[PDB]
Amino acid sequence: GEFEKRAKELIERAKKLNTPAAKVIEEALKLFIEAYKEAKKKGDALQQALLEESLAQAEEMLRRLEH
Amino acid sequence: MGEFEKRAKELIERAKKLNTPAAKVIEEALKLFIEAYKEAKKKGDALQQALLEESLAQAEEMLRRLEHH
Repeated sequence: GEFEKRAKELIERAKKLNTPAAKVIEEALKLFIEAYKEAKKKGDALQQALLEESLAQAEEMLRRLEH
Repeated sequence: MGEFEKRAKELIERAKKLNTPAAKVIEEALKLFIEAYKEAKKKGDALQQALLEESLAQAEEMLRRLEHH
């Protein structure tokens, strides 16, 4: 799904930064990938939406670090 | 209950008090950290435990930042 792919793009961006804050974001993103698969299998749209918002905020953080 | 989970649960209560989507995002991250840390402990992965301890530290700093509002 698009979630996993966007999250993996974000993971590659975090990997390029090579700092503890970027490692923390990378780990959170791996966890979100697994969480989002579980929520989809669960049929939990609320948790899916929560994880989409997490992805948006993690990406904004990555952007800031990339500045 | 382990000391990591206790630290994460206190941070989860503070995030619930903040009641904004950023705080809800942090709350969700902390729940996932608790489960990740239990798994890392079972595996004896000291490095992953340290990464998760740092994640908890950074999440708490974000929560602190919000709480001065």
